[PDB]
Amino acid sequence: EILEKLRSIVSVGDPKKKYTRFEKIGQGASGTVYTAMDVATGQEVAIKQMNLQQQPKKELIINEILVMRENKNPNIVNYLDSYLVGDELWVVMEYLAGGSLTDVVTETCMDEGQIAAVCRECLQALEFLHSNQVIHRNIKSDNILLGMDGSVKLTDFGFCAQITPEQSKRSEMVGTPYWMAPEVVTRKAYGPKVDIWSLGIMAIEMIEGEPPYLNENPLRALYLIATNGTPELQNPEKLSAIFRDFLNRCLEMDVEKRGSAKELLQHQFLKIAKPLSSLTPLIAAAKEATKNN
Ligand SMILES: N[C@H]1CC[C@@H](CNc2nccc(Nc3ncc(C(F)(F)F)s3)n2)CC1
Repeated sequence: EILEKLRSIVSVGDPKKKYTRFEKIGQGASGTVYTAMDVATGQEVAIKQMNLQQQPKKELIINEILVMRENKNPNIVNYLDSYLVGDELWVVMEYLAGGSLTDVVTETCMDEGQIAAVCRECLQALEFLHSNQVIHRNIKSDNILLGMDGSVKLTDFGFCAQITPEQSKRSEMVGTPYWMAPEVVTRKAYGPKVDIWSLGIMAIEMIEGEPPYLNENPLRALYLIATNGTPELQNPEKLSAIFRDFLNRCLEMDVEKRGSAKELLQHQFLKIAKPLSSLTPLIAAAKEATKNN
């Protein structure tokens, strides 16, 4: 009964009377996400509703709230408040008009300057997290929110881990299979660089529309990742050399030679980054492609 700690993180108050105009904007294993309007202040918010009985390891919910409230940053979605209502936890965040990077990678073609800009913002987030001793462990396009202002933010801290000088490596087989690093899949001690791998896979998503092996089942993908290591592109000759080089540093098998986020922020590939405004057309196009979907 560590549900003691959770009940005292949470604010008290009528959540269904503090906020109105609930429209579902998203869903996940994590839960359903709604937009809503604060009765007071008028401010529109994003609220995630998470069934508790679905999550057996309730330290992960606690850990999730704490990591968001203690590691605020422009490239991380902004925690406002939390509330327990019945057998359901509500997490309130700042709403940003925009979309997931998943809508853009599946519905559009990004150029290298657009890709370089997303990567840079993501690496900025990870360098911040990694220096504050936090591994995300679930990097993927579905967990990147793009703002109509041009913003790029990380979300979904439900799988994240805190490390220490003493316990500097983790050992949980955690993540989404197609984005998981080999050292995770093969049950070795792993550190912050598993996020770098995952970002590399997200770069493939932006190039090819999908992570490697997506047409395979999750379990098979796991086998493939462990046996193949560094995945191959469908059409590698389509990319510039600096881009290819960035990918090779992200998707290095040798953890020690794989880029940290600090290193990677200095790579040449990010120097072709367009301005963030260049992303808003992508967002516009994704909304149009999913008018029905
Ligand atoms: N998995 C990521 C976060 C959830 C999000 C739901 N879809 C969405 N669609 C339009 C706009 C929008 N704006 C948001 N602002 C803040 C938000 C969060 F809840 F994450 F804090 S979502 N979100 C999808 C991508």
